[PDB]
Order: sequence, then C-alpha cells, then structure tokens
Amino acid sequence: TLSILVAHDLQRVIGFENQLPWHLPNDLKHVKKLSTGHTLVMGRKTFESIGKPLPNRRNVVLTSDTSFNVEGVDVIHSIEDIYQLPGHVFIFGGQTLFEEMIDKVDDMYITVIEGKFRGDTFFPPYTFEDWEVASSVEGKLDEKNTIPHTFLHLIRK
Ligand SMILES: NC(=O)c1ccc[n+]([C@@H]2O[C@H](COP(=O)([O-])OP(=O)(O)OC[C@H]3O[C@@H](n4cnc5c(N)ncnc54)[C@H](OP(=O)(O)O)[C@@H]3O)[C@@H](O)[C@H]2O)c1
Ligand SMILES: CN(Cc1cnc2nc(N)nc(N)c2n1)c1ccc(C(=O)N[C@@H](CCC(=O)O)C(=O)O)cc1
Repeated sequence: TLSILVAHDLQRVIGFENQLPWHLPNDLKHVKKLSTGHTLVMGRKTFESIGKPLPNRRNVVLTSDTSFNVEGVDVIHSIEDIYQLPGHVFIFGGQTLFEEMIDKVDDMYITVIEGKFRGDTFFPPYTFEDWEVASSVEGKLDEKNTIPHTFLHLIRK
C-alpha cells in the first residue's frame, strides 16, 4: 500500500519556514503509531527539518543530491524509485512530494488541524468526490494538545 500521511490546517497549510506552524503531540503519536515498522518517504527539506531519522521504521529521502548519505537513511533520486519500496509506504512530505504523489496514492491519512495558521507550504487541493471517508475521529484536547484536530482516513474512490 502507498499512502499519504499529512497534517494540514483549514486552508491546507502544512508548514512555515521549514517548520510546522503548530505543536500537537497527539498528532506526532498518531504518526508514530501509523508508521512504526513501515516506510516513510520524504523530500530533502522535510528530512533536514526533522534532523535525524525517526526510530523503528525505514526512512527514505528523495533528493537530487548524489552526495546525500546519512546514517540510518536510505536515499532515492527519482519518483519512480518509490514504486520499488516493499511494504506499507507513507508519503510523508513535504509540499513538493505531496503534489507529486497525490494522484498516485491508494489512500490518505490526514490530520485536519481546525485552525488558520500562517503558512508558506500547502497540501494540494482535493475534493471529497474522489475520496471516501473510511474513518473520521476527533482528536481529544488536553493541556498539551490545545488545537482541535480530526484524524481522517480517506480512500480513493
Ligand atoms: N504538516 C505536515 O504533515 C508536514 C509534513 C512534512 C513536511 N511539512 C512541511 O513542508 C515544508 C517542506 O516542503 P517543501 O516542498 O518545501 O520540501 P520537501 O518536499 O520536504 O523537499 C523538497 C526537496 O525534495 C527533493 N525532491 C522532491 N521531488 C524530487 C524529485 N522528483 N527528484 C529528486 N528530488 C526531489 C528535492 O531535494 P533536493 O533539492 O536536495 O534535490 C527538493 O528540493 C516544511 O515547512 C515542512 O515543515 C509538513
Ligand atoms: C516535523 N515533522 C514532520 C511531520 C510532523 N507532523 C506530521 N503529522 C502528520 N499527520 N503527518 C506528517 N507527515 C507529519 N509530519 C515531524 C517532527 C517530529 C516527529 C516525531 O518526533 N515523531 C515521533 C513521535 C514523537 C512523540 O512521541 O511525541 C515518531 O516516533 O514518529 C515526526 C515528524
């Protein structure tokens, strides 16, 4: 299976100045639960903003840089390489990879952040006419998670 994994706000903002505009620990645990034991594919800027590979799963970075070699990271240089990765593969970001892959993935795990943040990078527009809602779960709010959010699993019709 080839899936998108993304958190975007009410206007589809995903990032600002190579960081996330929000901090939402529940969403990072969502990422950890979905992706532990599988594969993440991310663009070079997304990788550099995380700084290190995420533990207990395969980290694949797409870059044109043939000098890229990071301990604990597999490197690919073409979109077509993604289709050779075995197992459950999550397209992890950022804007460039989401734009390149949204028409190719089987399904999307989207966290809708119910706020309007300042952004400079966006998830591409999509319509529910193309996507069935396999599940929709409101995130629980607490002291450490103060922004309303919803976990959507969307499957291509
Ligand atoms: N909210 C979320 O769910 C989420 C998730 C992830 C990231 N983000 C945010 O998204 C933003 C980054 O997005 P972005 O679009 O600027 O960057 P990005 O997609 O993370 O990385 C772009 C880079 O990926 C490489 N790349 C992409 N397509 C390629 C291809 N077809 N062939 C070879 N290399 C390719 C290139 O690297 P080279 O230039 O090295 O060749 C390109 O410069 C940040 O703000 C980050 O915080 C948000
Ligand atoms: C900046 N970044 C990219 C990022 C952030 N939120 C997302 N949220 C969703 N839904 N999808 C993504 N693609 C996504 N990507 C990050 C930053 C930190 C960690 C991280 O430390 N995750 C730990 C969990 C951290 C924790 O337990 O609090 C993990 O094991 O995956 C993940 C991605």
